[PDB]
Amino acid sequence: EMVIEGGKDRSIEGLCWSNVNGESLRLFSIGGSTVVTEWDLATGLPLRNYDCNSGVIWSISINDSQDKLSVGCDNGTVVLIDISGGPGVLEHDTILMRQEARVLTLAWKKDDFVIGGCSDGRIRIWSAQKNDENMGRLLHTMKVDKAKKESTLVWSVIYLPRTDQIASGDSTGSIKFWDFQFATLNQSFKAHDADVLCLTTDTDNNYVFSAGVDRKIFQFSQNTNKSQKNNRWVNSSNRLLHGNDIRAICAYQSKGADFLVSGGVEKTLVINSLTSFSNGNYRKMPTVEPYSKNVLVNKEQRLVVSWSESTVKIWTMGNYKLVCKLTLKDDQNISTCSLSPDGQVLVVGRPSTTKVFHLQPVGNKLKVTKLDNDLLLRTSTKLVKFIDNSKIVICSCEDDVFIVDEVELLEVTS
Amino acid sequence: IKTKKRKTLKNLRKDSVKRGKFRVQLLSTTQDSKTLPPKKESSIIRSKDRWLNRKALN
Amino acid sequence: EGTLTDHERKYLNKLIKRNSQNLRSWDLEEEVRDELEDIQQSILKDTVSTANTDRSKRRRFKRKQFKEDIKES
Amino acid sequence: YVLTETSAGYALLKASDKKIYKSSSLIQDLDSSDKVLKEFKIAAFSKFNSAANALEEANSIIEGKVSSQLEKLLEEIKKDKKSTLIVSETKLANAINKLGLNFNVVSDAVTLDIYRAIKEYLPELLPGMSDNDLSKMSLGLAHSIGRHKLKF
Amino acid sequence: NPKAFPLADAALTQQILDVVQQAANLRQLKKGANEATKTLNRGISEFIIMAADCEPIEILLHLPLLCEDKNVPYVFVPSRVALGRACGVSRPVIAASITTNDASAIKTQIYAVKDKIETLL
Amino acid sequence: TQDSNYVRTLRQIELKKLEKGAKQLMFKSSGNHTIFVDSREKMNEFTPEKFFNTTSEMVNRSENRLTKDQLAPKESLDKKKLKKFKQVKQHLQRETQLKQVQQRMDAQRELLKKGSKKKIFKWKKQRKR
Amino acid sequence: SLAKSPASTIQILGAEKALFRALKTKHDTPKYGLLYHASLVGQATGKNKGK
Amino acid sequence: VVIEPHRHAGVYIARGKEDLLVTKNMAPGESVYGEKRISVVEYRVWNPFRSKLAAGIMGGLDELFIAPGKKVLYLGAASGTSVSHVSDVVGPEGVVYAVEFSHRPGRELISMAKKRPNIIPIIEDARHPQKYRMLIGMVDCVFADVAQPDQARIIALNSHMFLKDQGGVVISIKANCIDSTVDAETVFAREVQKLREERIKPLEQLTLEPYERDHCIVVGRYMR
Amino acid sequence: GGLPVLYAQETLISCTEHGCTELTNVRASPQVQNKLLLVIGSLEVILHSVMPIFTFMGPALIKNSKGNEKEEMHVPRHRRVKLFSTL
Repeated sequence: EMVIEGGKDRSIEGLCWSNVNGESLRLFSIGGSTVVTEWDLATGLPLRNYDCNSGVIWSISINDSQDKLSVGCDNGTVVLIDISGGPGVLEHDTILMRQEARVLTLAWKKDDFVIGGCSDGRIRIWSAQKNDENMGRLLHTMKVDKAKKESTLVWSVIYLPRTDQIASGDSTGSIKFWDFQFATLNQSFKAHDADVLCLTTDTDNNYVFSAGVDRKIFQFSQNTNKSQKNNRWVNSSNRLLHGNDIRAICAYQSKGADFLVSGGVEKTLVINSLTSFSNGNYRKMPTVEPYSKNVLVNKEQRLVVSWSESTVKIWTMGNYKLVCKLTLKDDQNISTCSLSPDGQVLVVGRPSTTKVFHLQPVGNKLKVTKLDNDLLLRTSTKLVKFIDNSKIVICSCEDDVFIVDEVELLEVTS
Repeated sequence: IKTKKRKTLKNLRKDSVKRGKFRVQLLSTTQDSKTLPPKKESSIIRSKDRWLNRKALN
Repeated sequence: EGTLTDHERKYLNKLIKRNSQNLRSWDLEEEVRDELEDIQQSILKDTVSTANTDRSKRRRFKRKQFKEDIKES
Repeated sequence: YVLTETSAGYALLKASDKKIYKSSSLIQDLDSSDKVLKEFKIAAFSKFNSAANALEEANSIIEGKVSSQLEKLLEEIKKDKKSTLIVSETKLANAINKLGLNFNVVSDAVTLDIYRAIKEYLPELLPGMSDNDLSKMSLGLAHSIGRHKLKF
Repeated sequence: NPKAFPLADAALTQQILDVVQQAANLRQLKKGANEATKTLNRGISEFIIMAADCEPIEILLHLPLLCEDKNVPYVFVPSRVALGRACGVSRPVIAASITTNDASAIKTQIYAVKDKIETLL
Repeated sequence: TQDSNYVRTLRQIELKKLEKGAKQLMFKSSGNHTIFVDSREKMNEFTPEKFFNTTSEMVNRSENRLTKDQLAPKESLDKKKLKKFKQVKQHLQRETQLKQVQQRMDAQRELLKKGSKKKIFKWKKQRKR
Repeated sequence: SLAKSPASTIQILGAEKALFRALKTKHDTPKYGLLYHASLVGQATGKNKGK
Repeated sequence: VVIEPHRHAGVYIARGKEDLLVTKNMAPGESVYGEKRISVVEYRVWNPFRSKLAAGIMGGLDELFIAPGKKVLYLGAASGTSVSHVSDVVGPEGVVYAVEFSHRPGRELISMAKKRPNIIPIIEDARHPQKYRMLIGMVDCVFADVAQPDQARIIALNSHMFLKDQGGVVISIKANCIDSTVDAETVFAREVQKLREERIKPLEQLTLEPYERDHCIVVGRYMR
Repeated sequence: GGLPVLYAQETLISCTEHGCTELTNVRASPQVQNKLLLVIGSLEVILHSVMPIFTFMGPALIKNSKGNEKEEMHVPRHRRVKLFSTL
């Protein structure tokens, strides 16, 4: 349904949800650099962009009961950020004890212990609990097994609450199941063949699904009663599903739904049945289900407009000729870009600044002439749809509707 | 007609260079970096992508 | 507010030139300021030794380059 | 009307301005008072300056730096029984402590704007004391209970 | 032990006690609290390690003040008998300063430890 | 001839004299400076020295740069300033020389304490009981 | 700024002029200084007051 | 032996046998951390090496908001040694609001502000202007030397609760106390992006190189 | 006080009895009524002379705006009464 697109030269390598009981669901995502961007879920705009005080952010992990948040910087720090007071509010609470490793992945246990795997090999366990004498201090630096020809670095670590363990996955494939109290290795697996990049579990931790860079997603189990009497994990099932990679995974359960969703560097989205991983009928998603469309056509001049990111390309039919290609540098994150019922007026949308050109076809190339519409350039546009050949309608990012070259609507209950 | 186009594009898109002894950086419009907050730190995300396209794996 | 600049321009330019020549003559010497600058540079380099801090920051930057470069040793 | 409990000189002092509630505080910097407009709009209500003594200084320090249940603050609070309306505080903890006896305390993000507006033009009109007298009485309280309650 | 500000973790405690073992091997440290303050005043100390295990902690935390005046790195360790057995003396020492010699054979591990100490403030 | 016990006190005398001579010395600033301006018409024409509202000759100095409203015994100064800098540098080479003398003399005194030693100068690792 | 001082200078805090002339000539530095008028180094006898 | 005025009203340069930065006296007859006095009326020198505002001054600012009649807040007040000369250049009819959290230097601050009646010291943290409210009103500049890494949040909160409009913000940031292993110009770019996001309009910055390594002074106006 | 704020608001709404006002004013309400009279004269000659004779016997902005209203406003006798009541 909803796309929130940021334009040229910005990424996201981590995000998480916050849903306290009774208030608005919020996304906290990262960019490439040192800001937790708290997005709105109203109209696709970042309502807060907390520049975190330390380093360059590498991973978020929300806390249970959703009042605290952990980010892991690159100088070595792990920063706790308090988020309480509904939306818009973000305050730095504390940074925990520094070290000299690029902190790669974080996960809470409860409101108390933050487990963080770091780029030396070691996974460390900081404590951060109110009213207790060791706040901000770590407790243990458990150490994963290294390799000589390559810097081994743990890419992910999650907590397992039923059997009080932490699962770690690293850059030798060695998925290791550490015990939490007494802080050492319960068991190990050299199951994978290359860098393990993510993993997850279910709500009562009978399963751990790991997935790496050689795309072999496999599922360790603890299902039988004697295996949970021993609380020991087996290397139960394997599955290859992908073409190139996995770079993230997630799982969900209910009493009517239970499935795993994974994705990698081939751009699709693969869904398996969770509790029946060896049995389940998986499903591949198509790489584009363009419910916000990206290419428009028009029957004057038999032409097709195709707008990529911050770039449009127009051609026409007859063979054909790739007529013209425009790039825009003030426009960064593209949106709907609709043409007139004439080969003249092209409106290109961006939720900050949206522009209009008119088009002189001089034959084998076009000529594009910008025209200043400043009410348009200062409003925010989600849909531009061309009522008549000169005047257009515009939706708003604030639930209004106007006419360019005014409109009312009725309210709706909440 | 060969490189004057990208040269004048560079000399309009870059920030200013040291006049005299000291330098001067510009300051962008605040109504640009308010809907897409960071810039991706290329010098470390190229590091993570280099590690994932390591030569040790193939 | 007026800035008449007919006699005021000449008087202000002459007074500014004389006072700027006085304040520039208060300084030592443009030729002899090569030895004093070298002595100050050596005294700073042996008193405020920040080369150790620079090498320490260089080591702290070299220890976090993820080492796809072989650690063969 | 206006209910802003500015503790500036030696104890509490209520602000009787010529405007409306936190919506008018959201219009306050929109009007951009900043001047003789603010100096004519604001006016005093009641300043409960007990003494410049160490005891009154320590009691008002405990009030404005902890749970603000001091006797002078409660006595200035029990002097507006006509509506038991919404007041504008500064600190969240002092606002929560003031919201415990028959009022409606509030402090949100434009309270600091009206507090800037009255810290600029406070000693001109509201207490009547001279600016140098407040600049020295603040030094006295700062050395007395700014030090000795916190430093040992 | 609330006034014991920064005290090291397990792995950092282990690596600084191995580097103080190598320092006692090479005879490049001065041990004891009063000797530590002597070498701090005459300004030779690379860094200071101090044991947060003595019955006053104020027997040692007087050298943090001039250590902060002279910007030297300093760090606590939770065991004075560990300091003693790692420094090479049959009695439990309290503090140990490592003196400065750029022509050592342990210069690089001393400096890596010094960065790991000055990073946690 | 003398001692570590003498040379230490001499070096401390001289080190304190050096640091409170550098307390009265003054050094020239350096390194950079950066002015932040709104984007266009300050990139088109660069910012000159005249942003400072001063004269054009008196901007290279990192010290006092008098503006126009505030702007509107010949060899002895330079020879005493260079002699004072020469004196501080002479103090500094005296510091380094006394440091290396105390270094070698303290090593020569330390070599005769005890220890199962061997010239490679390292000690047998056994703790002094 | 007395607590930030070692045991050796708390020992010899008094007789510093005999200390420094003994250092800058070749003699032997003193050992009591200002603590000599305390109640215990008078109780000791011999060089036991030095120890 | 000859006093010559500086760009800012309150700070002079002593020329003569040697040239050095110098400022006037509020408490006559006595030094406060061991520095030289020059009496030609007495003045007290103040070196760039153990201060940061002084090394910024000898680097050369453009429009410094330290004024000899206006009020200046110092946050991150070290144990004397900078607030003395800030008090001197503010002068008698002004005031300098020193504030400092850690109360082992609090004894030095209390004892020195007893001697000069132009400082007022506050011992609460630099993070709670709600706490050290009730005693400050509408300062005319703020100057920070906080070493804690959330410098922008600290000076932002203290400024827009305390600093009036078109009030100066001058900060001494240090690279390593906020973000080590990344270079100085990169971390100053990051800090000035944080500042401009907190709408303190940054005029100018410099790195104050040969007096003290790897810091920066950022000056700017506050635009509410 | 509230009627003075009402008078200032009504004057601002018009721009968007002075003898009785001065009589009840002299018989912070005084400064508010003075500023209200100054605003009413800003946005009336013999009443202004009686108001000068009453207001000379009694802040800063009210006196400055009364000076503005007086300069907006025989003249030797009015200036003599004003200066003699000031001195």
